[PDB]
Amino acid sequence: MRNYNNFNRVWKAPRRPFEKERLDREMKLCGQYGLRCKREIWRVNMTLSKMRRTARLLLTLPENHPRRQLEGSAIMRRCHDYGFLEEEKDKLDYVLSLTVPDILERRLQTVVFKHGLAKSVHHARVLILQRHIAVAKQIVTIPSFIVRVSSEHHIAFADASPFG
Amino acid sequence: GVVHSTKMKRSIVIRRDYLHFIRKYQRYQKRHRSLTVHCSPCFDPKPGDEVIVGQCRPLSKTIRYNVLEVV
Amino acid sequence: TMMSVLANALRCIASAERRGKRQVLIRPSSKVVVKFLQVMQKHGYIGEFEIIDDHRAGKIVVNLNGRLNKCGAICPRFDCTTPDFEKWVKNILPSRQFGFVVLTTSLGIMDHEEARARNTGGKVLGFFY
Amino acid sequence: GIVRSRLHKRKITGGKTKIHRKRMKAELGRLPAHTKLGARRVSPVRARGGNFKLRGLRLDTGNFAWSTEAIAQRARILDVVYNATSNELVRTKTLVKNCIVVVDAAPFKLWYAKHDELKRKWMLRRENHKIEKAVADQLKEGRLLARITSRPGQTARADGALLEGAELQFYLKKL
Amino acid sequence: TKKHLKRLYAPKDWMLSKLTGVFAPRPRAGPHKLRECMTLMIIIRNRLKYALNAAEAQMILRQGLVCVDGKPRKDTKYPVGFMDVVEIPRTGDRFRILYDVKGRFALVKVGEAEGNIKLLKVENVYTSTGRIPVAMTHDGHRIRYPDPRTHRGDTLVYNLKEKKVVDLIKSSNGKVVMVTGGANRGRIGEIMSIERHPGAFDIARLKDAAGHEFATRASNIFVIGKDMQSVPVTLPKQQGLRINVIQEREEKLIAAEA
Amino acid sequence: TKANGQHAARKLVRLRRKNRWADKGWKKSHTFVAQKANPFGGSSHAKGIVLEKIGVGAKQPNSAIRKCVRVQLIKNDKKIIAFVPNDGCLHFIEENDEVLVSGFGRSGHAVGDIPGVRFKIVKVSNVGLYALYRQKKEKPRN
RNA sequence: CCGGCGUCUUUUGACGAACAACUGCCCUAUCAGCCAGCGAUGGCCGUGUAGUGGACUGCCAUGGCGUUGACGGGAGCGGGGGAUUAGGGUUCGAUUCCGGAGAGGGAGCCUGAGAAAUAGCUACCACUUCUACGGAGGGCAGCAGGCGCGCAAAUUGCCCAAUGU
RNA sequence: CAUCCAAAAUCGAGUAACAAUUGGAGGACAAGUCUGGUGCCAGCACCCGCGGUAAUUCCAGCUCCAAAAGCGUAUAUUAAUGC
RNA sequence: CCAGAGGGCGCCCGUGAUUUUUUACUGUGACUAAAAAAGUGUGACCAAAGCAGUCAUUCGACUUGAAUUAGAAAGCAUGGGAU
Repeated sequence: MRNYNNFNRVWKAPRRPFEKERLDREMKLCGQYGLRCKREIWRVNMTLSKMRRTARLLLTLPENHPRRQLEGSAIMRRCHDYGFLEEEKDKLDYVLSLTVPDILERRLQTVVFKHGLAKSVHHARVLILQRHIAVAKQIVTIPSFIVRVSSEHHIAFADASPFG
Repeated sequence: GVVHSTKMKRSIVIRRDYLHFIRKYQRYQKRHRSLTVHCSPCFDPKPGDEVIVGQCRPLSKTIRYNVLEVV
Repeated sequence: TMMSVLANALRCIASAERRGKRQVLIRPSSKVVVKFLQVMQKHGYIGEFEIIDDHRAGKIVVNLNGRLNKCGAICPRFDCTTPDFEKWVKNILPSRQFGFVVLTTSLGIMDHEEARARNTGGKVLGFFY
Repeated sequence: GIVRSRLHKRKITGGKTKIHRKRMKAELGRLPAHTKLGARRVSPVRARGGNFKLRGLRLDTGNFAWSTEAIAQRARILDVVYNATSNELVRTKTLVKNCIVVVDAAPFKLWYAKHDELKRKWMLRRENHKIEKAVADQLKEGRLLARITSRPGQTARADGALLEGAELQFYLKKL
Repeated sequence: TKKHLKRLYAPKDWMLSKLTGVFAPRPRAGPHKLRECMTLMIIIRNRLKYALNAAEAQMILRQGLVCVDGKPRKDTKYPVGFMDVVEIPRTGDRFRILYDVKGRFALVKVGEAEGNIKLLKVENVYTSTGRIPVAMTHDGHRIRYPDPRTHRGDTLVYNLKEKKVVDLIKSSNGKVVMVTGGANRGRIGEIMSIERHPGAFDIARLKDAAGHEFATRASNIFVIGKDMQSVPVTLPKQQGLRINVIQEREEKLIAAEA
Repeated sequence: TKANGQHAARKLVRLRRKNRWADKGWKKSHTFVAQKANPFGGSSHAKGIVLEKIGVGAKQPNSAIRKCVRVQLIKNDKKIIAFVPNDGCLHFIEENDEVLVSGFGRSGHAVGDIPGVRFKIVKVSNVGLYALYRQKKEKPRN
């Protein structure tokens, strides 16, 4: 017996999957950003809902409450990192204005293309997985790696690369 | 606790009453412990009087208490 | 009979307000009913009120400016707390902006807003919009 | 085996306990030891404390004490007059705590006569001393009534104190 | 009789992990209780790092190279609780275990003549045979012939160089005092007041430096010295002052920018 | 209505405990008569030995003939009917062959145009019957 | 001349053992009265136990509990916790940690600081294995594995290197 | 698992045969004004309903849809339930 | 190494109350296993995870980190004095 390692789901399917409204706004993403399947669109959704739950709960509180103070700075800090929000943001209402694209946008697959190192998102997903990209000096072969605001300006190529 | 009955020789019967709370209905209930005690021959409180009782070593099957004082 | 003094008072006010009437009569009086009225008269929802003396029980009389929309009573006087201000304020009121729940405390009789400020919860009393 | 437990007994509600557990060796009665008169015989038993306790059978001697003067001497146990618990016990002359008994009384006599350098100590002790009448009559004859104030069934030694006026007067009248 | 212990049911003030292994050592009984102690093997291996494995700790200790109370030990498992001086003469280092602020075992490093000093709290006093008085301590040490002024819950300065007891220190009045257990561990302050509740636990109110009062049980008081400038022994890494959650996080960031 | 008193609690509790016995969605859980009644013992599936092939009619609005199988249950020695739920797979069931049996859809009401039958035959001889239908495997007579 | 081990008895901290109690716990009244010859409730004196106690003997008293659900029956090892829920809740807990109980079914016992131990003992009952039949044994709900069972679940593998004892 | 195809010296895709499936397309519910076969039969259908030679639902092919290395089916339980 | 004066705290005990006095509720504080959950830090390549590690640049430094919160009743202490 005697396993003390956690399991958790990171993705879940929204209720009523045959809504033609939802289908539109799925394909629109998965085609454009070159995503493999719908599973990816959902994976980000979950983590965003999570973040937005605590932010809502903090916002409710009166000023000068410990929950508000401490954990408010943290939520904000980690949206400054990854470039989801800028450093002119502080409210914890900005945090609730985050939506699904702004996450996907900062995945390595898109960041590679946008920085000029590929000709398509589909093409940049290959460039990742053929082990010919880096994220500063560290070879990353995962397209779902979220890239820091600092470290999207040091992408370069792998040192194992015939293209570098 | 009060005095439920004075019956028995050097033994009284005390009744505690308190309130338990239930979360779902957000409302209390009345629940009583009818307990037996060994009343010292010093005291002899009437029914309805209030008693104070301490924690002593076993003294019978049911009796664990003793009468310190009476109000 | 009546088992809540507040309920007898604030069903006269509510009905009268829905008919637009500019004064209302209130059959009993209590120390409590006074305090409730006082609150709302500060915040601007009542013009004035008189307490009249029959030397048995008084008859309050109130002047409505028509600025109220309801005055309720939370009858069992359920226990609200420093976290649970949030709960009540959402559930029984149409807003968090202009909803006023009034509570009892050892300190006195006050709005939820002032309750939080002094950091004491207590048992609820009534509410108004 | 034998056990000491509330879990074979009725509750205050008149209901019955139900079991789920086989009896412990922690809870543990043993058969009563029978101390009588006759030749001393002592059979130990080992106990839970890692030590022995001694089962008095047939003790005919005890270490007896005279109250008030803070003394004691051995003497022989002769008879049992009385007991609270039963009459049956008394007839078999079983010895268990708070039996009134009868003793040789000889050493006490001897002692009390001792109670030139010697001689003036006596006169000082004679002064500011007296004795109950019902005591002295018996003590003259050479018999006495005493109580056994140690439990002989778990130590295999029978020690007792000698009755004095207040209590003596009660047990006397019960005979 | 218990002879096995599982990592989770063991203290995590020993800082074991959920994964890696299944068992933790259950130490032999000694001066200190199961929860408040830390076993030899844990120290040597996981902290000092003179061993990488269980077997290596046996190698060092069985042989002997390690002393506690100044006595050499051939014991593999032995408790080390509080105010214990441990000395490895091979390194030439003297550790004094204590309670650090934030509930952590402190290992503090002392001048050599301080490592002959020790402080033991008294629990009971009683007269034993021959009229010989005895103070029995919280480490189970028997101080023969204690001072006639000794009381329950006072400290006795204890020379380990040769065994005896010099002048005491009382729990009376405001004095510099520190907490043991109760999750106010290692926090140091003056006694402001001592409340009494007879037949129940006696609350005491402590006031640490830079204010911020608080309450802890009498049982958890352990005296240090007369005054903060009369202390006989060293303090751990933090002085016995706690800080707010916000300030913890702030300082962690500030240093991480180096 | 209801009672709003502070000590009203016990009346509320006892009221609910009474009125849940007017729910059939309470009984279906808590009561073991329901469990007993169910031919699987409330288990997911059970196996049985085919007795006889029984042709079964259909109800008035849709006239058809339906192919059904009279099966006996190993577990409890009860008899039951079940439907063959593929086209032309009556063949692949033969007498005295072990067979599995499942429920189908709503399990408190019988399925339309087959009265009394809530039971469909998933597997014959642990082979997937669907697999035989849409050819992958062939039936063993081995 | 000194050092390190080892042991008797006494003493008390620690590691535990054994009792007791404050508060809390699913359904059912088409289960409403339950308890005392042979202990039910209590007092008195003893007996026994490591110890308190109707734990038990003798004597005396007539109590104890109940619609705020006793008593009886059904389902169930208990808790930490799992699932699901905006909130309130709803439902699960055989199972890694903690606590209890058990080793085919029952009872009795020795030894030991600690056991009513079961890869310890004694007996009976249900099974079950050897025997040139005079006798002698066996207890997997320990790991693999086999039979049976059911809708349903792994290798007769390697190692004490790690983690503990 | 990782690192590598020499550091002097070490492999390899083009139908990239190294070839993705499981359930659906009348309504509820995302997707057929299809073509052949069957004709209240065979069968489908949780439910509403399809089939009596003119089948958007059956039995086949093509076409398209949803999820995807996972997808159907059964039973229990929770949400859906302010039933 | 202060006669007197009222004393002023601390400690223990004795005596005195016309009738002392409590509780729910609330604020604050004590006392409370880990795993699990909420949560802080951290590029295990990311991720479920883990409690690790990171840096100069060598014959170590960070006084290295491993925060913190919640966790039903019931019990504990002390403010408040409306209901």
